[PDB]
Amino acid sequence: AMKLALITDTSAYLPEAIENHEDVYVLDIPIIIDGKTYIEGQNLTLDQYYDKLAASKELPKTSQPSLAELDDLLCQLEKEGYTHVLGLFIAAGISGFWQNIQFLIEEHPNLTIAFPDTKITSAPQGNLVRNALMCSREGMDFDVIVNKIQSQIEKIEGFIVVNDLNHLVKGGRLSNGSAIIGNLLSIKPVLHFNEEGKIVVYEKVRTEKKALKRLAEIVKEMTADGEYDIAIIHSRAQDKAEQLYNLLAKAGLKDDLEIVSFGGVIATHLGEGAVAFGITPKN
Ligand SMILES: CCCCCCCC/C=C/CCCCCCCC(=O)O
Repeated sequence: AMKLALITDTSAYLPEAIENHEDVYVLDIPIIIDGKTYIEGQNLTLDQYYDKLAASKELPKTSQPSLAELDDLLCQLEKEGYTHVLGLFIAAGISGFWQNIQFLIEEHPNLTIAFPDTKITSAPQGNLVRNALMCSREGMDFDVIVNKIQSQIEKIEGFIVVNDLNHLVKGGRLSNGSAIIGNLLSIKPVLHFNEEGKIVVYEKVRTEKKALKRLAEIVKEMTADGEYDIAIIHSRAQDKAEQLYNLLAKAGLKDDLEIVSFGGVIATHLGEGAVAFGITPKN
């Protein structure tokens, strides 16, 4: 008789149906401005965020969610009667949170716990949570769910075109960024997540027009092997997303296509004006 909890962080973009689910727990990710404002939804709205972004002369940072909060949540779940836990957090390659939480599995021996590296964030992450839920709701064993999710983690893809690369380079989530930045400044590169879940340059594309067109072509390639939920995601780049939406509408892919926003967590590392897509296998 499994009672399974789902833990994630606020970088995951959660489907509408899964939002307020009673087995879903969401850890907060702090943003650090001048030390000024800190947690979206408590202490900082998205509009205040962008206002604070424009006005600072230093870049914002983020920090890992609290190890102590996870620790205390795990203990709370154990006494709330949960038997298994699946933790689906932000990519290991863009935050050491995944590596940092691993010891916690040994510290709570009264639960069966899996923290697989999602290698993604935003909407694919949220889709994983949702997927694991329907799997649970389908009577599937913990190892099998974990299994299905790991193989799903393998088909997920995340491609990005940013407006300005400083956020990615100086924030440090673009790999080898300070060595390659001089080459990318005059152009509009297409970026993606690695096999290790790192952000690397997929392709040098010279113009923004061709960049977006190239994104639509990439979606068509990536989704050729099955049925995918597709998300266009932007940080105040409405027009770039509607454009890509139309490119994908034309290509025949309108049906599982949704436009969603980034929060301050990812805006911090991507900058404003960013556009991306993420795909996730259908459950
Ligand atoms: C479809 C996927 C597109 C989304 C691209 C997301 C890239 C942005 C990267 C986010 C990094 C935020 C990490 C928060 C933890 C802080 C880690 C630290 O400084 O100690």
